[PDB]
Amino acid sequence: ASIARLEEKVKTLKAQNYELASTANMLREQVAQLGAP
Amino acid sequence: ASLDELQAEIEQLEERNYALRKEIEDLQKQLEKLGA
Repeated sequence: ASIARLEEKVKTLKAQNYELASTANMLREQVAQLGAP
Repeated sequence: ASLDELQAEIEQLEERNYALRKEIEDLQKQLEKLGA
């Protein structure tokens, strides 16, 4: 049950990191472009 | 492939989770400044 709990935590962190990285990448593109117009 | 490996992968993931949150926050400050 511990193994299953850790595997679910891995999956959850990956999904949330995916959302965060998508946001970070959207903002990087906005910042990079606004800053070099 | 083991409890220890899962815990080490979790540690890595949470460090990445932190880094993305911090960078996002820093990008948001830069973005608001880019509105002069």
